[PDB]
Amino acid sequence: FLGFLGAAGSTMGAASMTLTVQARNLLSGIVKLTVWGIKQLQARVLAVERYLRDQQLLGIWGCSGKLICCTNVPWNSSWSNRNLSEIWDNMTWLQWDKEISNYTQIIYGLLEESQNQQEKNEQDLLAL
Amino acid sequence: VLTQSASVSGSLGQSVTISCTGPNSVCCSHKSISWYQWPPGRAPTLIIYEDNERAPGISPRFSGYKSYWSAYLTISDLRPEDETTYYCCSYTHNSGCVFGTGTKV
Amino acid sequence: ENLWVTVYYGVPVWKDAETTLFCASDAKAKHNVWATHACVPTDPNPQEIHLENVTEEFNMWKNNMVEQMHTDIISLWDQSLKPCVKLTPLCVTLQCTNVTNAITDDMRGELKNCSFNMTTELRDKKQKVYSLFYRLDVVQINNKEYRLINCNTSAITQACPKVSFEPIPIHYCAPAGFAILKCKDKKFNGTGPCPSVSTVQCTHGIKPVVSTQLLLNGSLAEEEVMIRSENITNNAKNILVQFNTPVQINCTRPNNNTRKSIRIGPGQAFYATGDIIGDIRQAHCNVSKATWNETLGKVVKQLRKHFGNNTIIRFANSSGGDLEVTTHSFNCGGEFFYCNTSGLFNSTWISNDSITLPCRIKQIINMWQRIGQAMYAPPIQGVIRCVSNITGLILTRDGTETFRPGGGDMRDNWRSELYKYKVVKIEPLGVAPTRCKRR
Amino acid sequence: SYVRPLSVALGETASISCGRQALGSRAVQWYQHRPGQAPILLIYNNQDRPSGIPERFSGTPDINFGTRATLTISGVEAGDEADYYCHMWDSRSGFSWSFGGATRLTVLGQPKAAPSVTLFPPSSEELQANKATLVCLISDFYPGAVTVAWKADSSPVKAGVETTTPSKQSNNKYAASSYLSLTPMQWKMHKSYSCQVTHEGSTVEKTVAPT
Amino acid sequence: QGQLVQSGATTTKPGSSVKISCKTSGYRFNFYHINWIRQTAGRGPEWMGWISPYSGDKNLAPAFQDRVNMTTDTEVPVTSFTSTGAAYMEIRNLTSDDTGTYFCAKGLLRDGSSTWLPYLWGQGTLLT
Amino acid sequence: QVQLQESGPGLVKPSETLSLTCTVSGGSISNYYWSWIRQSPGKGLEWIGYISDSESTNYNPSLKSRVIISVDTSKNQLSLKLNSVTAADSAIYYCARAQQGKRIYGMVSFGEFFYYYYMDVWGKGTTVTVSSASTKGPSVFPLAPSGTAALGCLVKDYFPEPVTVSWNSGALTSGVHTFPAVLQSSGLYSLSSVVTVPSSSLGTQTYICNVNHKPSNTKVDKKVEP
Ligand SMILES: *[C@@H]1O[C@H](CO)[C@@H](O[C@@H]2O[C@H](CO)[C@@H](O[C@@H]3O[C@H](CO[C@H]4O[C@H](CO[C@H]5O[C@H](CO)[C@@H](O)[C@H](O)[C@@H]5O[C@H]5O[C@H](CO)[C@@H](O)[C@H](O)[C@@H]5O)[C@@H](O)[C@H](O[C@H]5O[C@H](CO)[C@@H](O)[C@H](O)[C@@H]5O)[C@@H]4O)[C@@H](O)[C@H](O[C@H]4O[C@H](CO)[C@@H](O)[C@H](O)[C@@H]4O[C@H]4O[C@H](CO)[C@@H](O)[C@H](O)[C@@H]4O[C@H]4O[C@H](CO)[C@@H](O)[C@H](O)[C@@H]4O)[C@@H]3O)[C@H](O)[C@H]2NC(C)=O)[C@H](O)[C@H]1NC(C)=O
Ligand SMILES: *[C@@H]1O[C@H](CO)[C@@H](O[C@@H]2O[C@H](CO)[C@@H](O[C@@H]3O[C@H](CO[C@H]4O[C@H](CO)[C@@H](O)[C@H](O[C@H]5O[C@H](CO)[C@@H](O)[C@H](O)[C@@H]5O)[C@@H]4O)[C@@H](O)[C@H](O[C@H]4O[C@H](CO)[C@@H](O)[C@H](O)[C@@H]4O)[C@@H]3O)[C@H](O)[C@H]2NC(C)=O)[C@H](O)[C@H]1NC(C)=O
Ligand SMILES: *[C@@H]1O[C@H](CO)[C@@H](O[C@@H]2O[C@H](CO)[C@@H](O[C@@H]3O[C@H](CO)[C@@H](O)[C@H](O)[C@@H]3O)[C@H](O)[C@H]2NC(C)=O)[C@H](O)[C@H]1NC(C)=O
Ligand SMILES: *[C@@H]1O[C@H](CO)[C@@H](O[C@@H]2O[C@H](CO)[C@@H](O[C@@H]3O[C@H](CO)[C@@H](O)[C@H](O)[C@@H]3O)[C@H](O)[C@H]2NC(C)=O)[C@H](O)[C@H]1NC(C)=O
Ligand SMILES: *[C@@H]1O[C@H](CO)[C@@H](O[C@@H]2O[C@H](CO)[C@@H](O)[C@H](O)[C@H]2NC(C)=O)[C@H](O)[C@H]1NC(C)=O
Ligand SMILES: *[C@@H]1O[C@H](CO)[C@@H](O[C@@H]2O[C@H](CO)[C@@H](O)[C@H](O)[C@H]2NC(C)=O)[C@H](O)[C@H]1NC(C)=O
Ligand SMILES: *[C@@H]1O[C@H](CO)[C@@H](O[C@@H]2O[C@H](CO)[C@@H](O)[C@H](O)[C@H]2NC(C)=O)[C@H](O)[C@H]1NC(C)=O
Ligand SMILES: *[C@@H]1O[C@H](CO)[C@@H](O[C@@H]2O[C@H](CO)[C@@H](O)[C@H](O)[C@H]2NC(C)=O)[C@H](O)[C@H]1NC(C)=O
Ligand SMILES: O=C(c1ccsc1)N1CCN(C(=O)C2(c3cccc(Cl)c3)CC2)CC1
Ligand SMILES: *[C@@H]1O[C@H](CO)[C@@H](O)[C@H](O)[C@H]1NC(C)=O
Ligand SMILES: *[C@@H]1O[C@H](CO)[C@@H](O)[C@H](O)[C@H]1NC(C)=O
Ligand SMILES: *[C@@H]1O[C@H](CO)[C@@H](O)[C@H](O)[C@H]1NC(C)=O
Ligand SMILES: *[C@@H]1O[C@H](CO)[C@@H](O)[C@H](O)[C@H]1NC(C)=O
Ligand SMILES: *[C@@H]1O[C@H](CO)[C@@H](O)[C@H](O)[C@H]1NC(C)=O
Ligand SMILES: *[C@@H]1O[C@H](CO)[C@@H](O)[C@H](O)[C@H]1NC(C)=O
Ligand SMILES: *[C@@H]1O[C@H](CO)[C@@H](O)[C@H](O)[C@H]1NC(C)=O
Ligand SMILES: *[C@@H]1O[C@H](CO)[C@@H](O)[C@H](O)[C@H]1NC(C)=O
Ligand SMILES: *[C@@H]1O[C@H](CO)[C@@H](O)[C@H](O)[C@H]1NC(C)=O
Ligand SMILES: *[C@@H]1O[C@H](CO)[C@@H](O)[C@H](O)[C@H]1NC(C)=O
Ligand SMILES: *[C@@H]1O[C@H](CO)[C@@H](O)[C@H](O)[C@H]1NC(C)=O
Repeated sequence: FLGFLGAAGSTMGAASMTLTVQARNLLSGIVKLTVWGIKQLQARVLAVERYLRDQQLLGIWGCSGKLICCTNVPWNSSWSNRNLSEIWDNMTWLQWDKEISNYTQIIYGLLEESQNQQEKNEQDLLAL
Repeated sequence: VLTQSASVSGSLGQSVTISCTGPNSVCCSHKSISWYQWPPGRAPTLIIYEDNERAPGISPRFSGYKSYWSAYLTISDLRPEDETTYYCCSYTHNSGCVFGTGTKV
Repeated sequence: ENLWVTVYYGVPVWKDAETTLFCASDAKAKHNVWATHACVPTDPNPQEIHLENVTEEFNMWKNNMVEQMHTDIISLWDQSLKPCVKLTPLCVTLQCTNVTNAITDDMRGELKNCSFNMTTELRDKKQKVYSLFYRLDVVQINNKEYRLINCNTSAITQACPKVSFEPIPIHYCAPAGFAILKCKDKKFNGTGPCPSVSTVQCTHGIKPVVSTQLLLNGSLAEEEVMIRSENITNNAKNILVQFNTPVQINCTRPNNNTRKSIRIGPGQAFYATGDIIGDIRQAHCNVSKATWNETLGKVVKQLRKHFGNNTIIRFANSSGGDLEVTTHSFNCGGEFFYCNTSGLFNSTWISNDSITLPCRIKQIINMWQRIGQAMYAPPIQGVIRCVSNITGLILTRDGTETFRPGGGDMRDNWRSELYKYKVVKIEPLGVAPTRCKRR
Repeated sequence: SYVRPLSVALGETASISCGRQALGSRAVQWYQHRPGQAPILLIYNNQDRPSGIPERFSGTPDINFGTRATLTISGVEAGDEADYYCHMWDSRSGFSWSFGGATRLTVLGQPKAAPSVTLFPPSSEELQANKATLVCLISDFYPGAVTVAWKADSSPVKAGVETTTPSKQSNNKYAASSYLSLTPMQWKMHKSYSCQVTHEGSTVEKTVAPT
Repeated sequence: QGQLVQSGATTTKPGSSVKISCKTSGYRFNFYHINWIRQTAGRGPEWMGWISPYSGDKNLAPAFQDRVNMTTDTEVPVTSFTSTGAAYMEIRNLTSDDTGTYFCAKGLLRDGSSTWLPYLWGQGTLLT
Repeated sequence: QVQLQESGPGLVKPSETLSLTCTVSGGSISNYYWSWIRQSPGKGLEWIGYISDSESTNYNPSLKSRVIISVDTSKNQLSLKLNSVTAADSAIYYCARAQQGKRIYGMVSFGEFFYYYYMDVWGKGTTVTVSSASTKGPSVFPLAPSGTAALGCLVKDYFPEPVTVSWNSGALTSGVHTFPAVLQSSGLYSLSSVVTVPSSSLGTQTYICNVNHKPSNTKVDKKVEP
């Protein structure tokens, strides 16, 4: 137990085992028209705003309320040719995001439709 | 104590198979085998680690296999630069690399 | 070898950003200008998490917490002055004389006794009252006629005499989904990759102390004394010296002043300086000549690391400018001192008892940003004596090199405390390949 | 300048307050002055007193502003009757040229003393000069106030008298004189001349006649 | 990337004790072990030992147990993921049978079953 | 160790320079400060001026216009000159040793101090009278006597005060009582001094008066006997 962001320098495989320690600090903390009130309130709205933006994607991919979901889109190696032991036992999430940064918007696309069509297939299957 | 092939060779297009074996102190099932391409007196190169996993960038022609008594290193479709000496490693997580004798191809 | 995208929520990855930081203050209850009563309470366990194996790059000169804090301090002051009494009827013609004389030739005019006609609580009646004014708040007309310094430039507003200017610790915090990154490297230049990093919810207790030349009651270096600037080779970029040993400074205004409530109008009272009980002495500050010599000696050694062991540097006094720039200006116990620092930087250092500083007092202090708004500080009764640490300096090279102090930009004060901190946003969504597939 | 009276009983403790308060830190001097005599410095710094001055003379030190400069005469005696001056110096006021008002200490409870009247007839050389003067000499009385009346035989005479106001002797008692001037004929033509000195309630008389 | 330059190829006679340097670049020096391996002419290549440029933990072959001294000094941060380090190594009871070319090599990964495995090698240094 | 003696004319006419001297005995003159003080009837003690040890002058603004204080360090003689004398200027003029005191309330560097002066040793004083009236010597007559007995002398008609009287050229000092003078309507004082004596000593211990009135430079003496 290293704490919030404690494994930020640890390997992707290691940090992936302490995901709740970052998940619970995503909308809690300590956050009249005075300058401190105008300040403290928009800090309250900004936290809930960004939290629901991430949860919306997590829902539109079919991963609502789970910290690790497997998907159906395959890994286009042009995103990252690196190997599994080269990733999870070598790189940290910070440098990984720096490498895969451009393709995230693309990956977020096929994740969106892979669920929207899977929702359509389970509805055909349940029609029997 | 970890003996490999005396020597072998082929021709451009075919394959070769270097062996690697020893007693129950150096090999095998309880230890991981790694293979190194090593030109004499110069910078070596990792080609295979823990018995078949190849280092990044290694061409898919190189292949590793490990029987219960001896590890193998297949080098299919040979090409000129493969004229080299090859050594095998024997190692666990918390120890060192027990290198092999040698094999020139 | 079938690799699939695997979504991860809660991945330790952040990116630099800008967000609105809110204040936290400890429990202590009257009300200070910093409205610290309106801040959330701080946790008595300021949880700090050490980020093992992490190295982040900092840049205190592109930091935003400073630029954000600077506007907060300004807004807090405009908020505090808003409901207090306007002194526009005080912009009259003043018939002034010197107060009791019989001593040093040209310090009799340093403070004047001034009579003037003033509004009363009834519209058709006037009242001739008198008040003691410092020399630095009035100008002549040319006869013994005088006039407040601000009447031609700005409007005037007196501070509600209940709000205290004594600065108290502020804790700047980041909202949820964000985080503050502390750099814990004891030889940190202020810029570049910091090897020892930790994350905190809020910064430490930062006193919003506004001083000049000398940095008072600030944080101390843990080792050495650090010198910081954007471009030290550029002579137009101030140097922020930070001591590791505090050099105490004792300031006092000895004259036992008296407050005289004057009814300017209905519900509007003007607090004038009534009389001086006892002797009329001089306001001044002491700093131990020995320690100020020593700690000015560790400044020059770290100064040479950028200018040469054989090069000889020297300290001079402020080359001019506005009053708040050419003097160690600060607020002590309520009144605004302006202490001539010539007796502190007057030394040339070569390859290899206490001093006293005459201070003057203003009560018409104006804004360093826009000219057009100015405050009257109501006179504090009794004898003033505050004792403070000098924890840093603000020097300036000229281009043998000479260093003179200065700096009338408030946000240099905040950089001396916010250099360790950095605000980043968390992005808990991460995608990566795995051999697991849905269904 | 104008004079402030103060009357303390003998043996008690006089407290002489300074007539002019100090605006800042002060350096006050106390002088003792009996008219027709050199003033003597009692206390120079607010509390320091020169040698030859007893401990019964004390002045308040300037330790904190607010204290009032007061000279304290403990165990008053008849020799303490004098004008007392407060030479007040301070930080805020300028040059203290004036010694200030005078507080005239009169010590009460002194014992009543009767006069010692002595009359003299005109001298021969005086009568030779066609001028005759009788001299009545009163001394050693307290309180210092006497009435003098001259009597030619039984009838009173008041033309020609010249009487001195009382004046303190070194014995702390008072003495006075009076001179009846007259022509040498009205000295011989009369039977006798008498000097009647009434002090407090009683009258006393000494007489003389040309013989 | 990553590159490990070594010292010069100078020679000395038996009984002495020599030090060889290894200067790393292009990678976090603290994240991977540093390994030293010798290619003697009259023997097979022999692994000498590795140390942790982070935990300071060392481990040598028993044929070098009381005769070798392997150290490292702290890294200099260059960027968030690039450092510059140095790795030093000496031999005590040294003769001329220890002649050969000497290499320094950093570890493979920073977790797993092949953490310290010599992956990225140096230029080599000719000896006595 | 240090005493002080005034010296004056006793009379000066209206509109004329009044000159006085003061001779120190026992100490140096150019080492101390010296002040002049005068006491007129009714008016309190009046500080006239003072001179420094380095002989700097400073006069009371009450009479700064018409006063010049000097000093002659060849001996220990200090002088005073007062021009344009009028009737109100008649007083008993004292001179005294002023000692400089330095009262320090704040910081000496800022000059937060002041100087106070105090006269610690004084002279005996000298009487001067302002009157256009002329001087005149007395006319001492004997007052012959007749358990004890008393005898005296009648110093008649002199102007102005003072008159010094001693018995037996200074030998007889006990029982002497010199009475304050009498300003007669004619405008000139008259004094009498007597001495109480044992009755038996009348024969024949000669008792000799000694009258001095220096304003007229008339020294007289006379005897008494039944
Ligand atoms: C920042 O830095 C600043 C600078 O460093 C600093 O400023 C300092 O501030 C303080 C306070 O604010 C100042 O302190 C004051 O000091 C005054 C001077 O004191 C010195 O001098 C006196 C007198 O010296 C004469 O007499 C002595 C003998 O006694 C001789 O030896 C001297 O040579 C000299 O005499 C010769 O010289 C004269 C001038 O040339 C001639 O006129 C004379 O004829 C001779 O030729 C000394 O007595 C003092 O000694 C005492 O202190 C030393 C250490 O210094 C000690 O060992 C010991 O305790 C000694 O007693 C000293 O050397 C003081 O006058 C002043 O205190 C008086 O004033 C205040 C305010 O008015 C009063 O409240 C206070 O109570 C004092 O009053 C007493 O004394 C006066 C004068 O006699 C009396 O009138 C009065 O009634 C009272 O008397 C009572 O107490 C006496 C004892 O105190 C006692 O004797 C009496 O019997 C009676 O009971 C005050 O202390 C200081 O000067 C500033 N610094 C400088 C450089 O100026 C600031 O604080 C710093 N900090 C900040 C800003 O936070
Ligand atoms: C920060 O960054 C550093 C640098 O990357 C990280 O340090 C590395 O961590 C990884 C995993 O945490 C380490 O890999 C492991 O290596 C050990 C080998 O060490 C063992 O053998 C030593 C020699 O015999 C022995 O001394 C050790 O025993 C104790 O002594 C040391 C003394 O310092 C002490 O520090 C140790 O902690 C031990 O208590 C030790 O036993 C190897 O055993 C591991 O293999 C096991 O685990 C893996 C999975 O982790 C598993 O797959 C295997 O099958 C086996 O079960 C593992 O390979 C690496 O050695 C560290 N050092 C480097 C890379 O230089 C650090 O973790 C980072 N921390 C954070 C918070 O980010
Ligand atoms: C500032 O200037 C004002 C003048 O406008 C001063 O006020 C005046 O001060 C004098 C001197 O104290 C006062 O006279 C005094 O009056 C009291 C009470 O009657 C009397 O006891 C004193 O003897 C003296 O005569 C005067 O009344 C006063 N007038 C007003 C309108 O205040 C003031 O003192 C000056 N203050 C300072 C700090 O310089
Ligand atoms: C640097 O910090 C110190 C301490 O935190 C500050 O000293 C503080 O100064 C104020 C005002 O001078 C003091 O308030 C006063 O306290 C006295 C106590 O007797 C009281 O009488 C006054 O009415 C007033 O309340 C405060 O106590 C004091 N703090 C301490 C611990 O001494 C100093 O002012 C700071 N420096 C600057 C430049 O702000
Ligand atoms: C001036 O600096 C000193 C030294 O840093 C301060 O004294 C320390 O204060 C802290 C906070 O109260 C304590 O934790 C330390 O134990 C103190 N050490 C010593 C030796 O005193 C002092 O408080 C500072 N003063 C001001 C006004 O900032
Ligand atoms: C400043 O002056 C005020 C008055 O002008 C002083 O107040 C007095 O303080 C004493 C304390 O012992 C009280 O007993 C008095 O009643 C107070 N009087 C008034 C009118 O307030 C105060 O003490 C002075 N302060 C200093 C440091 O000298
Ligand atoms: C500033 O003032 C403080 C207190 O007024 C001084 O600190 C005191 O120093 C003495 C040394 O003699 C100690 O005994 C006290 O305990 C200290 N007081 C406190 C509250 O710590 C200090 O020396 C002064 N410094 C200067 C430069 O004037
Ligand atoms: C390995 O060699 C290094 C040489 O750099 C030794 O480090 C120094 O050893 C001396 C001798 O005891 C110490 O005095 C120094 O403090 C050590 N450090 C440095 C930076 O010089 C090291 O001791 C040797 N290995 C062992 C196990 O001793
Ligand atoms: O305390 C000091 C100080 C200390 C030593 S000299 C001055 N301040 C710094 C200078 N200053 C300002 O510029 C402000 C301001 C805000 C609102 C109205 C006005 Cl008039 C002025 C912005 C704060 C005044 C307050
Ligand atoms: C990978 O992506 C590229 C473009 O992003 C696309 O053209 C290509 O067909 C993809 N390959 C596979 C195997 O999906
Ligand atoms: C580990 O990640 C770094 C980051 O780019 C990379 O340089 C290195 O080659 C990786 N390790 C392996 C064994 O590929
Ligand atoms: C105050 O005093 C100084 C110096 O004595 C003088 O120059 C100035 O004119 C004075 N001012 C007034 C208003 O009296
Ligand atoms: C107040 O007004 C009057 C006009 O009646 C003027 O004479 C006086 O000077 C004014 N007061 C002051 C202090 O100027
Ligand atoms: C106001 O008057 C002062 C008096 O010197 C002058 O310096 C200043 O420039 C004036 N302000 C403006 C805006 O003119
Ligand atoms: C600050 O220190 C860093 C640390 O390496 C250095 O790279 C940089 O050049 C320094 N900048 C200045 C202005 O001193
Ligand atoms: C610093 O200033 C010098 C000249 O003052 C300039 O040449 C140099 O480019 C500046 N540094 C940077 C980083 O711009
Ligand atoms: C200056 O002196 C220091 C001593 O600490 C030394 O380390 C540095 O190398 C010297 N530099 C020069 C240029 O002399
Ligand atoms: C700086 O020092 C010089 C030399 O004494 C002086 O003339 C000047 O007034 C000083 N300036 C300031 C702002 O102290
Ligand atoms: C600062 O002090 C020096 C000497 O202490 C003086 O010459 C200079 O004039 C002062 N500066 C100002 C602006 O008064
Ligand atoms: C400045 O230094 C010179 C030389 O030491 C000295 O004479 C002067 O008094 C000093 N000025 C101040 C204000 O310390």
